[PDB]
Amino acid sequence: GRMHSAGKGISSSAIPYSRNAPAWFKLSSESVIEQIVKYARKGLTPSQIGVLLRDAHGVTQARVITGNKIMRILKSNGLAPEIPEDLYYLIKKAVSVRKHLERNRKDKDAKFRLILIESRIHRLARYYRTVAVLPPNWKYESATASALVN
Amino acid sequence: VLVQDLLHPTAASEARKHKLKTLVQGPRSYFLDVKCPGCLNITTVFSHAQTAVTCESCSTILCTPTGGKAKLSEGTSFRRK
Amino acid sequence: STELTVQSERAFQKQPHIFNNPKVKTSKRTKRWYKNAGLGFKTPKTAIEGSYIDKKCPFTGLVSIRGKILTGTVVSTKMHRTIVIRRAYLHYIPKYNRYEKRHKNVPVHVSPAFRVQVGDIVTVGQCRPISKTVRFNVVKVSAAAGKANKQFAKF
Amino acid sequence: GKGKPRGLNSARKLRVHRRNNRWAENNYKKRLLGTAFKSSPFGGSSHAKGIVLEKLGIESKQPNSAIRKCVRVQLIKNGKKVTAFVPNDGCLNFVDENDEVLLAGFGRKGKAKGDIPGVRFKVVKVSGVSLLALWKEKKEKPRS
Amino acid sequence: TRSSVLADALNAINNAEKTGKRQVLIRPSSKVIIKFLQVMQKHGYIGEFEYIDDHRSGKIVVQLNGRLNKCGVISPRFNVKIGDIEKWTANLLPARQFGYVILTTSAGIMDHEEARRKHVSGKILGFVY
RNA sequence: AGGGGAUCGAAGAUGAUCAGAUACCGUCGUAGUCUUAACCAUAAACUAUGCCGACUAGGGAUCGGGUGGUGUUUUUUUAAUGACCCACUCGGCACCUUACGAGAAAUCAAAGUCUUUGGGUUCUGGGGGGAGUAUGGUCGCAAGGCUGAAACUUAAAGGAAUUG
RNA sequence: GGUCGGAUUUCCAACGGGGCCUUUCCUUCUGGCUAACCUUGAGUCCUUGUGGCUCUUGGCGAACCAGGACUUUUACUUUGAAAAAAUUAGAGUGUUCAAAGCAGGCGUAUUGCUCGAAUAUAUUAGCAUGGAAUAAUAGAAUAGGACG
RNA sequence: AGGAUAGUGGCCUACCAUGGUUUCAACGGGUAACGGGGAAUAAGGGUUCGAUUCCGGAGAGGGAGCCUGAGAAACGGCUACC
Repeated sequence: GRMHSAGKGISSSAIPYSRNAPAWFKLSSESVIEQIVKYARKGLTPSQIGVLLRDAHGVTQARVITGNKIMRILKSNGLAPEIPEDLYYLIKKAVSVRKHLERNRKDKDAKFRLILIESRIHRLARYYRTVAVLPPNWKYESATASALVN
Repeated sequence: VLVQDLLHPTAASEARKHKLKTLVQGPRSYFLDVKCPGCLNITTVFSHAQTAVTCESCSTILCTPTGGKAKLSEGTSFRRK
Repeated sequence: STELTVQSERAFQKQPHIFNNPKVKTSKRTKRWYKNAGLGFKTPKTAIEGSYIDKKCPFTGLVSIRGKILTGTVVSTKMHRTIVIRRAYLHYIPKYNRYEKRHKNVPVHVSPAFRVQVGDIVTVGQCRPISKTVRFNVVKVSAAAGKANKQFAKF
Repeated sequence: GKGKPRGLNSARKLRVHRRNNRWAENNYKKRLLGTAFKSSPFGGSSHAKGIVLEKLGIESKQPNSAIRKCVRVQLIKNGKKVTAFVPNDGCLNFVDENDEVLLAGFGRKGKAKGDIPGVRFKVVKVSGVSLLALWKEKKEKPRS
Repeated sequence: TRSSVLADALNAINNAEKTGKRQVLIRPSSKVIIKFLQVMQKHGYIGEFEYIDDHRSGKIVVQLNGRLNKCGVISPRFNVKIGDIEKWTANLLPARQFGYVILTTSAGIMDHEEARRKHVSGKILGFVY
């Protein structure tokens, strides 16, 4: 594991065997969907929407209680982003590393991590293009990445 | 050893094994019903909340995130499941 | 197509020995020659209705399909009325009991009755030499989804 | 494992890798480069004629002390001078000088045989007569 | 990364047999694995095995009997002709009288003697004896 | 190339030693040793052990994290905490015993699951020299780096262990 | 079983198949040889285990020839044809044996008969043919979706 | 589009377009290389050879050109240089 490191940790999330759970949840699935929608319009990403839902509410896994996944619900309600969440966070991290390197030129460690992060971005962008989530010939330019993340 | 029952192991063994190395892996985290003294509202929280959940009325603190299980505030009551 | 100066060249372009007699006026007013390719292929609606000349078409031309019928993916559409396909295949090496990937770029004439893009799969039929490198002509465009209109930015 | 590709489509890689490693075999390398055709006293031929130039005595290597009684001869076909050994008791008198001899290898495909440094050929015939026949007096050497 | 889950299954089975265990655990239990186990079970080289249905890939618990000498995969799955089946058995098997070569053919995952009866062929999978 | 230049110190001076010492030893001592901006890209750059994945043995430790406690602790001498003790667990640096296995052996929990030989993949080697040389190409301001033979010569070279 | 361990059978064991049913594909008109007949106005006598039942009025014909309301793509694998001859493996054949060769053998030699000169393999490519395990490929996600 | 051929064809001519091949090895260099049937060795897998009795190709010193002729760029045909 750790395609750009030497770690071999697992630290995963073991979701339950039950696919129709937790047998004590009383809120309607329509209430959950509108809860998700108001959170998306509040401006949260699907990952942090799920954790906020899982904590402040009893929803263990919204895919289980509802009929659709988080990102699927936002897309069907007209709230999906221009670039996917994980790709956006990767480009955000690359901009931070490049911004640091603009004034700390001699940080060859940050230069090494920038290449690792950027190669991670290009691998992910290749997947999104071959699945048509991104438009074709969509490119990470490293000069308009500041505008992509703002 | 050399002759075992991998199909019906002891719940003691399943208790001490890792969550992802049991016969069928599943979560060991649970949920809590929490009462803050300010109001009679009942609120569900995740044991590993990893966020500072707030009550509807006393919207300051209800549990404190930690590396593992969330540390509930000393000024509240909890109930499992 | 029907527009954009079918007759643009220095010489008049029209298929040989068809009498477009300007004396009598029928309902269609024009005589257009076509045929079927045979071996189960169909003459396209654009070839029957077409206004292009393309004396090399398998339907509105004098070429006939005989010999190998082949198929492949389109890789280049940069030159007029002809394209090049890639025929990927596996070659067996007996000594290692394994296969190695090989390909041949096949230059093929494409009639204006067909519209193709890079990446689609077309089926071509052998005919007599058309030019120095052309020995096949497009006979059926096997594009179903296209995989080009699904990658647009959404709204 | 095994450090080599195994997949069904790895035929090209296995061919190329084996082809590259064929150049480590000395048989394969000499055959492919045509070394015997290009750089060899003979042209890949078993026998060759030579004209005697001088008789010389090479001292045998350790641990044998003797004189090997060889001859430096020049090749007619390619203009190369080589040394050839004269195997028998005597037979140095049946080479004279400026004679015509027949040369063939020792049999160690190079790699000068035994304790005789710097010789890769031996004389089979001299003046058109077998050296063995001359040794046993079966025939006579020509006067020329 | 896992590339041949059948290899992982058979390797774990063979290693447990070598150390003498009566049972073994297998993951992730493909249906190629299950069909391979069924062929061995019919010929008597293993016993009952149970499929643990977790919602991800499944697991297998096989009760061994100590009658298995070796089970392995032949990777990659070479295409084998009818006449080439004899060659693969002469190499992979220790005797002409017993043992099998497991083939995946259009008629299903099947061993070489039964495939001989059906006069069908396919890609080689492995061996058991 | 500029700055810095305490100490130690390729070169060197010099006192010894010696048969000679331009070596070891002693007194100093330039370049270096430090830094900035550029070069070079090599080390026994080593665990002389490619990377990923599964299984196979018996322990006590230890680093980070998490969980639990008919547990202790200085505070409230009966509250969080923190620090300890005990029991698991995940990941890590490793250790000790034994090899069932492997190896030519030294030895190895991998160097095992190998003539009962196939989990995926990259690189490397084909007796010792000549030789990491010639030549051609390429990179460097150089030093040199990368790639890299042949002619010819040879019956050995080499690894591990035993006895003297 | 009058049939001297010797030459089986719809009682069947196991093999390799096909068709049909269980929610199970075979997309669709074009014409009739009247679906392996889901119709017995009539009726064929082998004198009581059970496979040789007639002229059958139609009555819903996919076991069939091209016009397309006819086409996911392969890889793989089975079978078939071609892969010149000779050579190679190999049947027959007292060149006196043999290498060989493709001849030879048999009559009473009364004036004649006859066997042969096989076979198998010969890859990789191309063509049909049966399979749909293994491996890859495509579809309905803003429905521009199928069904009449 | 035209010419040429027995005929398709950049075979050639004129106009117009900027295309075509390649790390799945183009292009270039070598071949002491004519290709195949086949020969040796060969448990299997394989290594090397095939100028040579059959097929196909090319040549008649090397180029170039041509008449006769169904068919030749012929060579025990012709024209030219070396």
